[PDB]
Amino acid sequence: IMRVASIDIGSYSVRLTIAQIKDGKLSIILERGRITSLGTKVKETGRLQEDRIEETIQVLKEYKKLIDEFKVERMKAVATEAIRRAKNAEEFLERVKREVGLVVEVITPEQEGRYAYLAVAYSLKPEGEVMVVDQGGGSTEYVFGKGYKVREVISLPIGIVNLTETFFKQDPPTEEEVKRFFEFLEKELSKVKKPVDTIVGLGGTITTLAALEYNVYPYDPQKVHGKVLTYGQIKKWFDTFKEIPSEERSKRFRQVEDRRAKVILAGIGIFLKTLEIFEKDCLIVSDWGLREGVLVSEMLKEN
Ligand SMILES: [Cl-]
Repeated sequence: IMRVASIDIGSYSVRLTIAQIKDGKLSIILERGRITSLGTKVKETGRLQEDRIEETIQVLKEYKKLIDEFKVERMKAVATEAIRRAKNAEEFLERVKREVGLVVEVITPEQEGRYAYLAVAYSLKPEGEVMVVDQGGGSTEYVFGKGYKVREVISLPIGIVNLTETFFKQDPPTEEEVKRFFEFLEKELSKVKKPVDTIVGLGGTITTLAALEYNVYPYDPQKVHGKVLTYGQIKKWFDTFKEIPSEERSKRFRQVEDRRAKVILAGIGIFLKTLEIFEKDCLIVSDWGLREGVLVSEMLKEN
């Protein structure tokens, strides 16, 4: 009985995941999430804020204690490329190494994509030529592969927060805004088109869609992981949300968190346009992604 852990340092939250390797199988035994907003003012000041840094470090010390407590044999900590936008990123990483004892790697979208594909290969085993569509954190990675072998990763920086602020100046958006919205996705997605047999979608938007479609509430990974969503099902939710204000979306559908109520429409559009462009009628939904993939990679180095 061995254990592995991963720590994901994002612009919004710091997340810990510990899994156990029992009977030659990976299972999550502990999780923790903490909002520290490390990306605050990085845009206007170009620097990580001292208060955000201090809190993040304190949460990391906490997670390290949990990791040592559970006596984890292998651990890996990663941070989003976004931190690269701060001139004091390296000082922050260095502080984390000395004070917490964690060597954080700022991974590229390509690395992120690989870890996410890894989690899918292990937890779903998609058939034939696979394409993983991971939306979240300000971008959407399109990863191609066969079995555990990743072929290529193509990352597009089309964050839903960015797209919503860019195209939907109104709440809900006007038909023209929506129209301009899709025109952009078509232009960008058409350039990534390739032949694939199985599409797997990852991220908050897609797991929320599955929860909506299959009436899952509260959220339960077991009832969402592996669920199938057709273009029609996804289109139905897109049409339901585009007709009402974000506030109503979260009020009428408990699966939609208020914080996501507004930007989710843009997220749904990404998957919609993706299926259309790649000429596929459906996709499989995965609850596992980056954070779990790091676990799979660490587990593979262990056996
Ligand atoms: Cl995003």
